[PDB]
Amino acid sequence: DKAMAGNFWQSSHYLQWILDKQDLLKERQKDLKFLSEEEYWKLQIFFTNVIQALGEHLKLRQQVIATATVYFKRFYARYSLKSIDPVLMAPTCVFLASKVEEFGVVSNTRLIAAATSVLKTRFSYAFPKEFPYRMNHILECEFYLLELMDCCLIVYHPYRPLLQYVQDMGQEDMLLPLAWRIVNDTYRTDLCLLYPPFMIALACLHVACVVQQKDARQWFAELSVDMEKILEIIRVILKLYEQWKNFDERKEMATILSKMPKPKPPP
Amino acid sequence: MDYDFKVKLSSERERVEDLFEYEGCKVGRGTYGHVYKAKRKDGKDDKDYALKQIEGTGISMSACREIALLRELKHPNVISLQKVFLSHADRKVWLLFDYAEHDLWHIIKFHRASKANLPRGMVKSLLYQILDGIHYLHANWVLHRDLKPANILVMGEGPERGRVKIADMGFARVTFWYRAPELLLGARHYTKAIDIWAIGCIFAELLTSEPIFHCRQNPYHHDQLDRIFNVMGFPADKDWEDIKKMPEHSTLMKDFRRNTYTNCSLIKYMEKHKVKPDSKAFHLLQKLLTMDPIKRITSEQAMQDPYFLEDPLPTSDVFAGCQIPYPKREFLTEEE
Ligand SMILES: Cc1n[nH]c2ncc(C(=O)N3CCC[C@H]3c3ccc(Cl)cc3)cc12
Repeated sequence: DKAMAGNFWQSSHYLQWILDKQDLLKERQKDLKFLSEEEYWKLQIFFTNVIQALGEHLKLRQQVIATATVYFKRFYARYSLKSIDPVLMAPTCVFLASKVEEFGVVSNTRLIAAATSVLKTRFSYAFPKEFPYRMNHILECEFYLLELMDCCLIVYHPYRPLLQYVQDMGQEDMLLPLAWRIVNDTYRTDLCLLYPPFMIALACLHVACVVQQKDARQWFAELSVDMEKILEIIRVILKLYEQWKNFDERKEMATILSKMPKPKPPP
Repeated sequence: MDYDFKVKLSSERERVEDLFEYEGCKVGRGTYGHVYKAKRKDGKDDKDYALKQIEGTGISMSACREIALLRELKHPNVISLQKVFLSHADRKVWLLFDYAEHDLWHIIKFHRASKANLPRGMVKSLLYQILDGIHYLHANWVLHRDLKPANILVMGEGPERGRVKIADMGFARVTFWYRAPELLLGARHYTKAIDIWAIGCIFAELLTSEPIFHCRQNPYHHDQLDRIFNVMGFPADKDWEDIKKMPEHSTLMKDFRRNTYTNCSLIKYMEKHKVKPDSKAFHLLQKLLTMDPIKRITSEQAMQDPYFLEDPLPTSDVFAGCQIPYPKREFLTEEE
């Protein structure tokens, strides 16, 4: 149930999938011909919400949804938006994540019905037409996803270290709900590709203390961690909430999706 | 799907049939799928490789777990996944491991078959490496969940001669000889204690060449429990106080009386198979085969047992330089 807990520093997550910011930005340039930097971030927020919605429908735990979100991000961290349709990749990532996390194999009917239903009931503003894909497309895409990630399937998330930290504060009731919620929001950014999850947890916990006006400076001082890296993460979280304010997903996304680079068809 | 992306990947993708010769080289068939003894076609080395074609098409639950865990895990006594092939034509997954000529099932069978007509140092060395491998997995919160002689590999001739490799990380969640009594009484979760009972059963079998809880082939299994009590005795109320909380306890009370097993103990069983009850081996065995799972020894505690400080010490090559008498794996020419 707790498989590979405590092994992060020897993990494929740390060793292969903590990426360099400038390398990540360099591979992104092929898509930045078609979209702006602003439009690309908005597009990644959108698909984070799509994966969230899909997982809620299928009644999956947050860790499964989190793992599927990371799978998605890793794919488009390496490849273009034109390579595979993110409308197809999103349910495929959820499908693979539920197997890896031992929730189960989602049935052919349930997965396609979930994808069809969620995009109709919750994302009709972005998608005029119905979910076009069938289960053969999901299984094909699962092979590509698995190959590109180099079979790195175990993913670490900030939730477990966060729970440990608040219990160690003795402030579980007061701080956990907001800190947990701020962790959910960090998946709107590239933070999971750039920082160890325990550092993301501490930054989310710090922002929750500042919001709720809780003095915890002595507790944070006693930690053995590079505080400049934590402050870097905090700045991205604050920047995320300013973009949130200035972003209307519902009004903008149809036009942003139309601007995505299209796949080259066969001869 | 982008065409240039697709053909670029199709060009670069290594295919199992191009890289490895394995036609007619099948060594095993089971619920795991198909295992072959394979060699490199582009002969950079002359090493033996194990190639496993997994059961079914696509990525099964069992396959996901093995791939996910073995991608992360690294320890001398756990088998190493070298490579994964995804065959796009037929949607078949292949896993590449280093090749182990032997395993405990075949080693045990060899000695049991001789009884019509195991060295004690090898028995100790095997047990120590099993515990070491399982301790590493337990330290990473990985349960094997179906430990048995058939999935405890031992390397043959080569640089890893006589090294134990725990295999088959695919148990995602028939005979029950290695299954702890709590599972047989309806335990809902797998645990570390369940892996340790299995190691207890395996250790008894290494000492006697005989499956200790051998039985004729709904978690409640009457005949398997009956065999366990014939060997161990029926547990006292104080031996296992939480037995009352087991879902099948009323069924156990219905079908069994303590008086049936009054003369039964592990001492008397092991005495029949010429294992001394005063031996450090026996006392370690008894701690592994404790009926109450909360009273069962852990893997780390077992590794610190004075049995392993006693002469002879466990060796890294379980055969200890001596000639390997166990035959090599035969190829399977069966159709199916
Ligand atoms: C053989 C061999 N060498 N190296 C290996 N690594 C892994 C595996 C394996 O997947 N499994 C799964 C079940 C128990 C084990 C196994 C052992 C013997 C045979 Cl006949 C077939 C399969 C086999 C080998």
